[PDB]
Parts: sequence; structure tokens; C-alpha cells
Amino acid sequence: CPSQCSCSGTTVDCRSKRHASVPAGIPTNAQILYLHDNQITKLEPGVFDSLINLKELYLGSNQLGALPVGVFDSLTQLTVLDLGTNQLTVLPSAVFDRLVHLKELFMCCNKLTELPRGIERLTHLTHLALDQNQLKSIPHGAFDRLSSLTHAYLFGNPWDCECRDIMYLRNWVADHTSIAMRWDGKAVNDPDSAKCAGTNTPVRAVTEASTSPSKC
Ligand SMILES: C[C@@H]1O[C@@H](O[C@H]2[C@H](O[C@H]3[C@H](O)[C@@H](O)[C@H](O)O[C@@H]3CO)O[C@H](CO)[C@H](O)[C@@H]2O)[C@@H](O)[C@H](O)[C@@H]1O
Repeated sequence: CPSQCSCSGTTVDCRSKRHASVPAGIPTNAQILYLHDNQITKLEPGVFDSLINLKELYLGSNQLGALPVGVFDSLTQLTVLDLGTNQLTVLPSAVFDRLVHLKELFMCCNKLTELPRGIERLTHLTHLALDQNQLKSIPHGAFDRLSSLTHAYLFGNPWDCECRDIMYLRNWVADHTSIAMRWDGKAVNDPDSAKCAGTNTPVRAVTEASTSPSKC
């Protein structure tokens, strides 16, 4: 068992141990790896390659500024991926590609400005968390294939209701009011939680006429 970690069968728990990098010696039979709440500043190319039976991976609350290309390619059985509370800005376009069975994707509280490419194809997603980033909008159709969504976290983004290309997210929240969630120390259903930048007005209440294709 790795230094400053605890191991119980297939669970490897290294949360809250001031790790400055992913620790060597992680058992390859591990199905759950808690690495959240450290100050891991980078992931080494290949760091997870050996862990091909991994099902849940938590990397929340670290110092991740970037993800290496293919860092998650080995984890074809992965169902939970938590990346919330890092310093992420841009992701590699195919970083989620192999995660065809992913059900929970947590990415809150980073510095994202566009929806990361790939999210569109993760059809088994039940949870998707994008709250507290810097997204101005959502590309048209990005949620079409995500027909298993029960929780969507969209609050705390500078949504741009001036632009007509908010109308997808507008329409989408109105059509899925029940999966629209805010966070009150837990999950709370709130179709209004997603709000326009500046005005603090609910995104789903945005009117077709109130927008302009020439103000984006
Ligand atoms: C750190 C936390 O981040 C936001 O809370 C989000 C919440 O984070 C979970 C996190 O996934 C979990 O690994 C950690 O151990 O506990 C957090 C709960 O506090 O996850 C939900 C979605 O599941 C939301 O995205 C939350 O926004 C932030 O809102 C909290 O204040 C807190 O800083």
C-alpha cells in the first residue's frame, strides 16, 4: 500500500494527505481510487495505464492545471470521474473518448469557458456537473444524446443571455426542469438555478425576442 494511503481490497483511499503528485505503487486491481483533496499539480503521462479495472476515480480539489493526452484511455470500465475544484481551462479533445460507460462526470469549480469536446458522446451520463466555471453558453445539440441525465448542475456560470446561441440552453432547461439542480450542501431541484450573467435572471425564462443574433 502506497505511502500516505490506505487500501482495503480494491479500494485505495488517498484523500486528504497533502499529495503533491499521484503516489507510486497503486495496486493494479483497484476499482475505487480516492485522490481528491490533495495538491496534485500534474498527472504524469501514463499514470493510470495499469489500472484497467478502475470504476471510480476522484481527483477533485487539487491543483490540476492540465490533463495529459490520453490520461484516461486505459479506464474503459470507469463509471465515476470527479475533477471538480481544480484550475482546468482547456481539455484535450478526446480525453473522455474511451469512457463510454461513464455515468457521473463532475467538473465544477474549474476555469472552463467552453463545454469540453466529448461530453456530447457520453450517453450513459446520469450526473453532469458544470457549475461555477465560466461558460457563456452551450453548443447547440450538446445534450441530445445524454438521455440518462437525472442531475444537471449549471449554476454559477456567466451565461450570456444577450446572444441567441443561449437559446439551446434556455430551451433545454425548460424541457428538463426536473433534472436542473442547484447545490444546497446536497442536490436540490431548481430549474431557476441557472441564471443570466449581470441580470441574475433565470436562463429558462429567456425570450426569443429578447435576444439578438448580432450581440454575441
Ligand atoms: C468542494 C465542493 O465543490 C462544490 O460542491 C460540488 C459537489 O462536490 C462534492 C464532490 O464531488 C465530492 O467529491 C466532495 O468530496 O464533496 C463535494 C460536496 O461538497 O458535487 C456536486 C455534484 O455532485 C456539485 O457539483 C457541487 O457544486 C461546491 O459547491 C462546494 O461548496 C464545495 O466547495
